[PDB]
Amino acid sequence: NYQPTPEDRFTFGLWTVGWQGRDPFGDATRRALDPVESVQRLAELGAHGVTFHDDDLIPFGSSDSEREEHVKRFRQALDDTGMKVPMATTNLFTHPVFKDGGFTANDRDVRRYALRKTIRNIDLAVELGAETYVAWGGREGAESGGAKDVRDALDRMKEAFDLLGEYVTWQGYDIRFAIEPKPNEPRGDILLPTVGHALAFIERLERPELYGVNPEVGHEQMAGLNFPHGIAQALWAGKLFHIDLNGQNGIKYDQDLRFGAGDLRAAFWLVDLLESAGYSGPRHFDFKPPRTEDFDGVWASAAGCMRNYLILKERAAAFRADPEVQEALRASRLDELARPTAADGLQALLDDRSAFEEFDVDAAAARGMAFERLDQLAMDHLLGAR
Amino acid sequence: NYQPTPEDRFTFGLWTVGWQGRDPFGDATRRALDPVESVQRLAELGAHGVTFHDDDLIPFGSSDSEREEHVKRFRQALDDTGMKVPMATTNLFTHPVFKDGGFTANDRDVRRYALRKTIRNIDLAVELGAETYVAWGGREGAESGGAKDVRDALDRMKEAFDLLGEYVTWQGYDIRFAIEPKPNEPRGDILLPTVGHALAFIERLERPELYGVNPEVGHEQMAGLNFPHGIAQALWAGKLFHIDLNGQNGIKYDQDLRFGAGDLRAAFWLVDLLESAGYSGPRHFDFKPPRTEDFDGVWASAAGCMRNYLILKERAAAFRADPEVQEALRASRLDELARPTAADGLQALLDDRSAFEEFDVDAAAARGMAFERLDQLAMDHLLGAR
Amino acid sequence: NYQPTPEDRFTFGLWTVGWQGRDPFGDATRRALDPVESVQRLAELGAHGVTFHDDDLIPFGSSDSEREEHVKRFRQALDDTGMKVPMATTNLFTHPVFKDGGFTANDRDVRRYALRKTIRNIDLAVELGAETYVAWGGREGAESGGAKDVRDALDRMKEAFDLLGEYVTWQGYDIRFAIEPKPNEPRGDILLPTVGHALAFIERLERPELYGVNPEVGHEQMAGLNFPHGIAQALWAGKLFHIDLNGQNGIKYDQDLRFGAGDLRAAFWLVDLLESAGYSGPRHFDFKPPRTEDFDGVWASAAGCMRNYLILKERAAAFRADPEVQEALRASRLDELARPTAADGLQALLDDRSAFEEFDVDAAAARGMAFERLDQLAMDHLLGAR
Amino acid sequence: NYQPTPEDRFTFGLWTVGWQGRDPFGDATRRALDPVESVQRLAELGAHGVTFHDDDLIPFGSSDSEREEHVKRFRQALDDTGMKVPMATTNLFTHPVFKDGGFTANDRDVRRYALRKTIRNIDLAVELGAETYVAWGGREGAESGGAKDVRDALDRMKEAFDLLGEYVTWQGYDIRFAIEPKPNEPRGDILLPTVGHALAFIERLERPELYGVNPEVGHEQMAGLNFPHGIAQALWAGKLFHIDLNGQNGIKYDQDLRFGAGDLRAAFWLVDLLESAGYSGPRHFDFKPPRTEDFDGVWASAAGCMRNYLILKERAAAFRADPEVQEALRASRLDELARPTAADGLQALLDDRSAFEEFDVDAAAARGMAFERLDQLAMDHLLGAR
Ligand SMILES: [Mn+2]
Ligand SMILES: [Mn+2]
Ligand SMILES: [Mn+2]
Ligand SMILES: [Mn+2]
Ligand SMILES: [Mn+2]
Ligand SMILES: [Mn+2]
Ligand SMILES: [Mn+2]
Ligand SMILES: [Mn+2]
Repeated sequence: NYQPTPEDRFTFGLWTVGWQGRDPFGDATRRALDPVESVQRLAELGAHGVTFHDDDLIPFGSSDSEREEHVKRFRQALDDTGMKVPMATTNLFTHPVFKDGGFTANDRDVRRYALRKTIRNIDLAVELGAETYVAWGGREGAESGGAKDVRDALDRMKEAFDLLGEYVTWQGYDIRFAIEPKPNEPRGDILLPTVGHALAFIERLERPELYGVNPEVGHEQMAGLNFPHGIAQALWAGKLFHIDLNGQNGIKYDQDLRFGAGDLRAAFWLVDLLESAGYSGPRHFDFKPPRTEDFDGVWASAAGCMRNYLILKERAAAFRADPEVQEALRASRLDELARPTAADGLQALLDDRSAFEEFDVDAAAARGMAFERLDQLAMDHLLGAR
Repeated sequence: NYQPTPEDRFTFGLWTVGWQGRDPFGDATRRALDPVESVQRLAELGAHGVTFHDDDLIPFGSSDSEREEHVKRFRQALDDTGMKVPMATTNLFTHPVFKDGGFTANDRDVRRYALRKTIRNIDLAVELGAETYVAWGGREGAESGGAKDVRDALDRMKEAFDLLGEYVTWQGYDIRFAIEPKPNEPRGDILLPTVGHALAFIERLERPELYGVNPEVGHEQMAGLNFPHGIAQALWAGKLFHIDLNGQNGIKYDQDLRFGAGDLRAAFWLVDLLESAGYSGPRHFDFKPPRTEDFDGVWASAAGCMRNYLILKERAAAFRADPEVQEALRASRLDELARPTAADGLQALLDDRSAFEEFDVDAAAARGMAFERLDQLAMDHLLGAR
Repeated sequence: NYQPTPEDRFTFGLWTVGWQGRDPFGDATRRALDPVESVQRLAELGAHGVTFHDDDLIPFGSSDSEREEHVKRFRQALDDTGMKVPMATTNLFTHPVFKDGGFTANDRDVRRYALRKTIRNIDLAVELGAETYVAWGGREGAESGGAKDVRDALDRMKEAFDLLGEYVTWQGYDIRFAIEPKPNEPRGDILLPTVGHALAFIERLERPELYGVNPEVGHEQMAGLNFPHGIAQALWAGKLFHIDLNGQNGIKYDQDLRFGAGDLRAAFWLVDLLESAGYSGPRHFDFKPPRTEDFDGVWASAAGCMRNYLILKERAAAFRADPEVQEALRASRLDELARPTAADGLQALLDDRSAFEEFDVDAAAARGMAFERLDQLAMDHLLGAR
Repeated sequence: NYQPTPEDRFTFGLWTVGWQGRDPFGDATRRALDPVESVQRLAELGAHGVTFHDDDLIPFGSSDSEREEHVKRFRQALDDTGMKVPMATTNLFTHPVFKDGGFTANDRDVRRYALRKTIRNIDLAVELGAETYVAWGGREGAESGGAKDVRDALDRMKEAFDLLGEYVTWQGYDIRFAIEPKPNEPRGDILLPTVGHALAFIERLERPELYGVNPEVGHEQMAGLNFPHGIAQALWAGKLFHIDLNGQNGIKYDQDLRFGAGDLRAAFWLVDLLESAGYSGPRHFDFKPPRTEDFDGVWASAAGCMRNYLILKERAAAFRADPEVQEALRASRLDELARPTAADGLQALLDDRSAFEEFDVDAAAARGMAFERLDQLAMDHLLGAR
């Protein structure tokens, strides 16, 4: 039995199991979910928490009076279930006003509005106890080369994130930003298309310590990149503030399959890296139950996300704890990889004849890496076949 | 006539027109070129310069006595032709000893050797007057998840680049490093797979000011990314120390077509961005004349790289100088994009009712971006159809 | 001036210039277009004709009384403008009932309904003078392996197309079917994903002569395939009954850019092949004016489709008519490619010693193909740079 | 223990466990294997058979005297081990003479030589008891549009295959052809890029019954296609004469990982389809032990191919035999998919009011497909987690 508990820190976005099934070629196949029904259903399945866009919780252009009701109802369901809200985000993509972006709209008045909408939701996020605010610049980019000067757009992107960091430090809020990269869709190309682009951009912000990345499995796999490798770079930089778990079958539209579906082997190595690095953040699922399913299928899909995480975890632990795997890791010299190349300095390296002149290149070349035996042990553990 | 001159700063790698045509399924279709013949042939076509891997100039495991001869012969041809050497690089991929990498080989003795080989070639690079040293970590990565701990590998990557920066500052050399990203091939995944990953990594080096990126058109297009957008981010960060120009038909093996072939529209926007940013570095071609061609085809292919750059340049200039394009850029509000969102500060933004409360979202939403008319003007200029 | 006349046979679907701009992450940015208005506007721009899905013309769940009002209004606009209707299609993707397909829905009663919906629209198509009925099995496929037995689905696919061919021969209708391949979106994988799969399936139908393909530029490029190559195979097989022209930037979601946008080179070679094969069918545009645009941008986008076709046509003709190109085609032995390999028969081939034992493989190997000089001439012509 | 017996019909080409590790950017990492040794080692691991290119067995430009020495030694090893040779193929890609193709070389004398080379090896294939001759047109295609008229090339392709079918029927040989599709590499685009294109082409051959497809996992996945779907279409058409099993991580260069590696889910559904269709052909592995490995890694990699097939086979059987899965297949109406849509005929369909006018579209639309519960059961079985 791989039932999830409140300590496993599994979370879901109101727009994940609430997805109505509208796609580029098809109408809604499910009615809208009450955020309160989702909180209750997720608690029953063993979720720890939910996340939201402003617009998922508060219908766009709500009065301040209605706004309160929606929040108080949500608050009640959280108090009843003990469900947490670790992360919130702004919808800067749905409303037609954002057709050219939020923070990097060519229209300056739209950029100003985008910021006012985000700040309003940061206040709410903090009242609900969220420690991470996500920015997904889903409309930040172009279909055509002349439509967007990317250097001016990155200036506007920087200006926006710095203004938000300023707001957060002036209010003394205890909340950090996580930028969520995506290479394309709904735009022909999106700015900060990958984990790398987003990490590089953060290093140019007034207050870089307030910002990290929220990488999504599917987003990196849409550019054909190794999601585990990107996560490893985000950890190496100390910038993995959040994660979005889902499935994707390689390079095509953003599928948002339940976690474990799509690239199962990458899902294995992902969980192996998160567990072995001791990532303490929430295990957030940003997935869409396919539009073929009714509400029973929606909850089965959500339950599968958590099950597949727990099954993969157990197999990754078994893999790492197996003495035959540890011997195989030494045979492949993963231990030598973890050792400094030249802790003796550069002078000692320049003087060491074993490092160049008297290096036996042919003897080193002939040493097998034994990576195939190691990978078959990983396969045997993943499949439970030893 | 779009003949190239010595001021256009066109350069070529000895391994570009020297490619013998060996591919994964096929033997060499051309004999090896004498580096001296390539220098002479490139000068005739109007090239400004050549670049080299250590191994292109000095056959692997040459005596110091032979090493000199090869260098003196090369030096003579450069002096005769007045051809420059603006960039040099190390071959850390061909020899079987590098089958698991150079700087991030699991084997510590291979990492030490990789560094000694690179340092030796930095000395030569400086003697030949190169101001940029390129690292292409072509063997840095894995085919399988357990073979490479990416965090340990990035530590070894950092250690290597810091040791090289230390060497360069201790010798008082006037040379900068450019890291060349690639997503895959010859490895299943390569570390620092994109411009973004490489920019982020540089920000963690002891001496970040000594390092930039050498992005390649084909490399970013192999991950399905917008090469112009990546170049714009590299410029915004002040990190475009070099560039590799070639062609690629989307997501597949590294084709290295002559510049202008593959994604012609991206080539147009690339030249438009390089020219309008006033990039002053060399226009370096890293391409492979297809293996179908003899030496006449090789030199036609090289000449085409330079021709296509000059033709694209002229069309991009005409595009930017055309009053109808300038009016179309204002209609699409590219000028508003270049204006600060809130130079009035955050307090003024929080107080401005036109930025939220009294913002007419529906009136802003209804404004067409007029991006299609702008893009058809760009198309008309590229095609010379106005 | 690259003006479009009636002889150009340019066509557009109601759903193209009428796309409201709803995508998976955003609401409509434009109000709906009255089909009559679209007919009148497309006539103004120099279109020869329009195409429609049943549901574009007749709102889903219309009374027969309303049905006739919409058809009579449409009929009037066609009469007034002299616009033709060469092609019609069924919407078997939008309504939630089709979430698992039309012809290959797991639910037998949905398959039966899909057929009754299609047959009703075939009657209308013929009344309006259409000679081609298009089937786009957009919902035929799966997100998961257990959901769809592909052999059973192809039996149901075959059954459906044979029943439709039976109906058409019973009514003596003067109308042929064109199957429109697509690899994915909105399904994870779609059945008959390419031109090849659709051609192969047709050869197993009761009446193969009634069926061809309707290939779409963007659809083949979403699988990273060469659209000109696929079109050449469809022509070689005498199966190119229709074509859908648009733009796509490699492997990602279905973009539906205006023709000429995306892969400009492939657009050049496409027009070169259609013109030189004398394809006599309509030049149909299935594109979406991006959601950034208002109605002026919509009509500019449509006008650009036709403009870009006529520019490419002129440059391809100049290419083929240039004596230097014809000499270059002989140098690359395109004329030898057009000659039978062994019109002397198998026995003469087996007996010919110049064909094996007396074949100088090294002398043949050394012959350059001169493909690069030929391709630079094609580039010079496309760009108008000779 | 998932041991491989002779009944498993596991096969491997000489070129698989004998790949020396040369790639576009690196030298050989392993010495050549004597074909005899490979036969002896593959028998030890529980292989049933081997396959070969002419050039793997007989070095190019061998005397007839040497030719017989290599064949007699090979023959002896087969006799000693009882290893079968079910399949043979021609090398029409390695030698520089094939730089523009074999059967569709622009040079007519190269096409003639290609045929004479193939026919010579068909004689050998039959002497060694092969029932399948594979054609991989690896050099059939282009890097540029002007280099190859695809209609002329398909005429030459047809001519070649018809001449070979004529030879085979004249000799009364008991041998069928399997065409092996590949989308690209080593050519920019290859002719017959997918299973669909190859099936469609076969239907235009003089003797279609002599020809089927040899689909490769990695080849279809390089175009981002569903390999199980393509295999199902090949079975539906009765054209699956052979199969090549390996691994591939989505859209990039041809990786040739061991079977099970790359897309593990697709490997599961593939084995599920081969087993449940009762495919009786050999399970042939066309893979490359990565160049990181020595000979122990080579044999581990080969053993892993067979192990991973037998694990998947066991999990697919358990999946299909599980009563909860059979109930879930009925809940998802896979049984309704297997029923004729209208065995009552077109007239009864046209007359049935439950099929249109009396069809409750909203009631049909509301029915969940329960595909997610079915897919989680498939996942649980694959992982051995029930
Ligand atoms: Mn997503
Ligand atoms: Mn997300
Ligand atoms: Mn390259
Ligand atoms: Mn390069
Ligand atoms: Mn489309
Ligand atoms: Mn279409
Ligand atoms: Mn292969
Ligand atoms: Mn193969």
